[PDB]
Parts: sequence; structure tokens; C-alpha cells
Amino acid sequence: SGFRKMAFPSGKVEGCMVQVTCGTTTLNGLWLDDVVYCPRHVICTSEDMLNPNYEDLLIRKSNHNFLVQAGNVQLRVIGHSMQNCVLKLKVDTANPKTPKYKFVRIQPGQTFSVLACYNGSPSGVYQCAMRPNFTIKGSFLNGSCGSVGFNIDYDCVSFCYMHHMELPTGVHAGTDLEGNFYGPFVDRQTAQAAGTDTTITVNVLAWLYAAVINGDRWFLNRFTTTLNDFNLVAMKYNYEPLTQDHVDILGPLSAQTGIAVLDMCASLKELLQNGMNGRTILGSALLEDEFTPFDVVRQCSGVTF
Amino acid sequence: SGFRKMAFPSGKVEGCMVQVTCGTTTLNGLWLDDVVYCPRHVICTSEDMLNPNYEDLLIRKSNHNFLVQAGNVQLRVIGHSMQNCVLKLKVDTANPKTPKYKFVRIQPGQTFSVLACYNGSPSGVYQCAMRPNFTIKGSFLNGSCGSVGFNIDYDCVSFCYMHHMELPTGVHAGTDLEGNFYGPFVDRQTAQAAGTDTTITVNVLAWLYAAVINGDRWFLNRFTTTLNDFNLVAMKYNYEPLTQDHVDILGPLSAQTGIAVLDMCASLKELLQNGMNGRTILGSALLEDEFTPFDVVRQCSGVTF
Ligand SMILES: *[C@@H](C(=O)N(c1ccc(C(C)(C)C)cc1)[C@@H](C(=O)NC1CCCCC1)c1cccnc1)[C@@H](C)O
Ligand SMILES: *[C@@H](C(=O)N(c1ccc(C(C)(C)C)cc1)[C@@H](C(=O)NC1CCCCC1)c1cccnc1)[C@@H](C)O
Repeated sequence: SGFRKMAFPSGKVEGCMVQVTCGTTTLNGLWLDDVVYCPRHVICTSEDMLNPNYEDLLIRKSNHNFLVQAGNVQLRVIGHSMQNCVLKLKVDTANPKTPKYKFVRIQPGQTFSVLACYNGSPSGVYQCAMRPNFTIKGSFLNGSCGSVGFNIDYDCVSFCYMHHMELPTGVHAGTDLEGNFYGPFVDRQTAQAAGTDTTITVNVLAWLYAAVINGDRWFLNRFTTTLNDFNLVAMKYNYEPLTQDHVDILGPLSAQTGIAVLDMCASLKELLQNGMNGRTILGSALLEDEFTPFDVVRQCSGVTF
Repeated sequence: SGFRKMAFPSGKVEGCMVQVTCGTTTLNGLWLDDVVYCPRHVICTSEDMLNPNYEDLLIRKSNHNFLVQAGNVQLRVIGHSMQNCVLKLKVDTANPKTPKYKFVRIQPGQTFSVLACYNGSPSGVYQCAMRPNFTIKGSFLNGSCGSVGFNIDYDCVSFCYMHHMELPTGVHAGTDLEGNFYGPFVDRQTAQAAGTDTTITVNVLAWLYAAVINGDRWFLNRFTTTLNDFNLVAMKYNYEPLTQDHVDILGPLSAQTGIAVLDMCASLKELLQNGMNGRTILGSALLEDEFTPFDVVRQCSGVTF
């Protein structure tokens, strides 16, 4: 019993973290096979940060200008290239600790684990969701750039996020491992604002099923609703519209609990309109939306890796 | 910026997890040097669970009755003994992945990371606090027994918790790595209740300092208070009494923010008496008490391992 924000075990990713230095900037890199991946702004200096011409800045850089260290060992850089917003440094040694891995671009609403790193060394691990506005609400200090986010399926690591920057509002922006930002963000020191941060409805519903599985049942009401009627309510509370695809994804949890999804929608509707009245659900006083239906099933069924 | 419940990187502990089978019970073990540590109730059968005589049950067990597997390899058991509520199985191979480690018995209010495991394989990692009543509010399913909790100081793993059991109320109880339970709990299927679950005051204060560091300042009031006056308030809300030792431990955060501890106590006092009025602090609608002052400093200063 119990329900916690649970990260994947990070050992397979720890063995891939390296330090990358160029000129006077150091940040984190990801060493898989004979390639090191890192944010391209490692090549920026203080005066280039407002509007850097990255292709021009790279003309000034040769292989030996990139210092890559794994522990106290340095890998010899034998090629370099830019792919969107990431640099790819070819080294002459394949990482012996390379796990089975894939690169994936995740959808808004999906979750992942972050291994926060400084100077190529791990500091901690925590679970994040890609917000609907393509930010993440992480915990990142200066020097954390190049830390990665990932999911694990048994023995295969799916890398989905590389951290690039903090926005002035204190939320976080980054890329997939092909260097394409999530959202409209650019890697420069300019005024960037995130759009409206809406709530991931299908995740809230999944967490309510988690609560029922754990015996927290006070919020189960005596109504049902329809998709269109629920969505009129969700729109006023800046919740994402619920679709039949979402209902189908909640199928496993509905079957386990015997609570129809539209019945659970009616309970959420009353929670939104009446609040929680000083009560809690799974130890929280607000509706939690950073657990996916898969996250709930994994945690309530003991899936291992 | 940002503040998250952050676990230690788990790689050093992942390499120590094994599966232990005795008769028909399987659970998790911790393999360090040539010893495997696990809960002694691995030797119980269905009929012994209400009141097992563990010393009598061990008479019936020889070395070859203990099956210990690390991945697909089995370690040969060459001795066994009981230390309080843990079994110590001597194997003929030292774990090549043994980290620098220590065993520690933590105090109530201190935090640690849990690597939840099933069948010797890691499922996830999350941060826990030892409650004042010596329970933990974990996420553990059947078969998680023998999962361990730990802290890391640079390169040294301090193991502090081995999971043994769930209470009927759904909270969790376990031992230090010398097999001594935290709290009054016993490893048998009998009615055990936890005592009153009080709030860790020094941790709430640390988290309020974390909030100020992150710019969440709305709760900073215009009063101060005294230790004795604050403690009259904390007693009514089942908060732990604040001591001068606690004030001193908050010294680093007080110095960083310029907010005297007793001023922060006055802000907490008003939060307790008036509630949060539908506002949030670091994304939470309730006062969080599972971050220690050290946890806040680590997360707000980027300490690595
Ligand atoms: C990476 C780093 O940690 N940070 C960073 C990232 C990108 C840049 C640009 C402007 C692309 C060269 C500079 C610095 C910082 C960060 O994002 N700071 C922002 C503050 C607001 C204005 C724009 C820059 C960072 C700080 C905290 C969390 N994540 C990232 C650097 C060490 O290479
Ligand atoms: C360990 C296991 O997972 N659990 C367990 C622990 C201890 C025992 C005794 C009675 C000491 C032999 C039995 C089972 C369960 C667990 O604690 N169940 C309790 C339910 C309430 C009555 C007492 C037993 C467990 C379940 C969920 C989370 N943690 C532990 C077993 C697989 O060896």
C-alpha cells in the first residue's frame, strides 16, 4: 500500500554521465557508444548569450577544444557536429557501460525520471511530467544543463529529455535527444514566456483510481456524467479536454476497481466545483496530475526492471 | 530554481540487491562483501505467521536451504546466523560491486531514499522520512520486504532501513541493518498500531526557507515569537516541540536568507492558526515536513556524489 512520486532506478543512466568543457563553460554530457551528446550552448561565452550565432561560433571550434571527462578519464574527441540544439562529439572509446537505449520524443502529459547532474556527477533523481505547455517544473541549478530525463522498459532506457535552460519564471525547458526543443523555446537569453499551464485530466483520473486502490474513497460520489458535460466543466478549470482515447487508456484501472470512467469523471467534477473541503487524497490537498495511467499500474502492480 | 522530493542516485545500491528464497518465500536481500542481509521472516511458512518462534524455525534450516540469486547467478551459502530481526547469510563470493558503505541507525525526522525491489530487481526510488512514531509512509507491495533505505555522502552509502512489513493501517515498519526495528513493532501477524503521527517542525521550517529561496514569500508575516510561545502553538497542532538544537541546525538557512529562525516560527504559527487560504507553497497546499535542513541545503546548493 501507499503511493509516492517514484523515479526509475538511475544506475543505468549514471554510468553515461560525463562532463563537457569548451572554453570556460562546463556542463553535463551523455556518453552512449562512441558519441557524447550535450547542449550546444556549451560553446557560448558571456557576450554571445543574448543572440548567439551557433553555426558561426562553431567555425571557431576544433575537436581538441572540447574537453570530455568521465570521472578522471578524458575521452579523445575525434569529431563534432551540431544536430539542432545539441552537439554530438565523437570520441575514440565506446562507453563500456552503455545500456540498451532508444531516443524518444514524448507527448505532453507523459512522465519521466530526471537525473540531475553537476559537473558530470549525479546529484539526485526525481519524477517529472512534460506539461501541456512543454515546460517541466523541475529542480535545476546553474550547471545542471545537459542532465537527462528517461523512462525504462525492463532493460531498455528511453531517453526523452535533455535539460537546456531555466525561463525567467523559474520553470524549465529542454530538448529531445535529437536536439529539438519541446515547445517554442530557443537557447538564448531572451524574454521567453510559457503559455497557459493546463491540468492533465487523464492523469488526475488515474491518480483518483490509485486513491481508490489504496482505500481513499471519500470522494466517490453518486453521479455520472457525459464526456461533453464533463468537458464543459474541465474547460472552466483549465483542464485538458477528455477524449475517448483517454477513456480507453483508463480501461485497466476501471476494470480493476469496477468504477466506470464516466463515474470517476463525475467525482472529479464535484471535486473541481466544491473543492476538497480541507480533506486530503493520498496525502495531498490538491489534485495531482503528474501520474500517468501507466505510472499508476506500475506502482500498484510492482513492475520491475 | 524549483524544489522537488529528490532521491539519491540509486546505482550503488542497485548492484547490491539479490533475491533470497527459503522454502517457498522469496524476498529481497542486500549483498555487501561476502554477506547477504535479509528479513528473518523469509523462513516463515503460512502457519507460523501469527506467532513464529524464529529460533526454533532456524533449527530446521541448513545453509543449502537458502537460495540466493544475483541476476541469474546463485551465490553459494556457506554460513547463516540471526542478528535480531535479520538473517545474515555468508556466501563464498564477495560482491564485486560493493560500494563504500556504513550501517547507521537514523533518528526520527531524518530522511532517506528507498529503492523498492521485487524478486531482487529494482522497481523505483523515492524519498522517505522516518516519522516521529517510527513508521514510514512508503510505497511497498507484497514482496517488497528486504528493500533498503539509504543516504549517500559523496562516495559512501549509509544504509539505514530494511523494509519488513506493512501494518494494517497501510504504513510501513522495518529495521536498521543490525535487525533492530524502528519503533515497537514485531515481525509477526498481530494487531500492531502506530502511535500519534506528529509533524516534524524543524523540517517544516526548513521547507519554508526553501520556499523563500525560490521566491515564494507570501507567508512571511510581520511578527516574531519565542520558543516557548511557538511551542504552545505547536503542541495544539501536534507539531514536535522546537528546541535550540533545531534553531542551530537551521542556522545555515537563516544566514542565507537573512530571516531569523524565530521570525520564521512566527510565520509558521500564523499558517497553523489561519491555514493557507487556498494558496500554495512550493506547489503544495499543505505544510511539508519530509525535507530536512540538510536536504534543503543540498538541493539549493547542488551537492553531488
Ligand atoms: C547551463 C545552465 O545551467 N543555465 C544556462 C542555460 C542556457 C544559457 C544560454 C543563455 C542559452 C547560453 C545560459 C545558462 C542556467 C539557465 O538556464 N539560466 C537562464 C536564466 C534566465 C535567463 C537565461 C538563462 C540554468 C539555471 C538553472 C537551471 N537550469 C539552467 C550553463 C551552465 O551552461
Ligand atoms: C514480505 C512482505 O512483503 N510482507 C510480509 C511481511 C512480514 C510478514 C510476517 C507476518 C512477518 C511473516 C508477512 C508478509 C507484506 C506484509 O507486511 N503484510 C502484512 C499485512 C498485514 C498483516 C501482517 C502482514 C508486505 C506487503 C506490502 C508492503 N510491505 C510488506 C513477504 C513477501 O516475505
